[PDB]
Amino acid sequence: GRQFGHLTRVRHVITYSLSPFEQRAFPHYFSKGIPNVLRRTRACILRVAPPFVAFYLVYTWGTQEFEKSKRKNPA
Amino acid sequence: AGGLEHRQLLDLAQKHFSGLSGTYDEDAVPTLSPCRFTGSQICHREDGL
Repeated sequence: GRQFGHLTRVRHVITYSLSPFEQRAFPHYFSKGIPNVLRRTRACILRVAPPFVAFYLVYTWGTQEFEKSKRKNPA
Repeated sequence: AGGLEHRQLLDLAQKHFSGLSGTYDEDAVPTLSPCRFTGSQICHREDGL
């Protein structure tokens, strides 16, 4: 297990932090959050969606075909 | 502070500081506004030190 003070080397980097009792826990939750969700959805929709759309079409066709095959045809 | 009479310091004051403006501007008297304290943190990481 590693420990702080032995992780890596860093130089010339300043970090400004504010106390949690000094700031909001939900700053602009909807006024800023909803735009960010839409940005992230657009960036990944084309990678995630087409596979499951392909599943949905194969699912419905296979179920429709299985239903029709079980119904008899006139001789 | 030291070896000196308070009388002579006052004489030297009226002698060399009477020529000083004791009349402030009409509304340009500076007033110190209270300074907001902020619970916060600043970390200048510099491992070369």
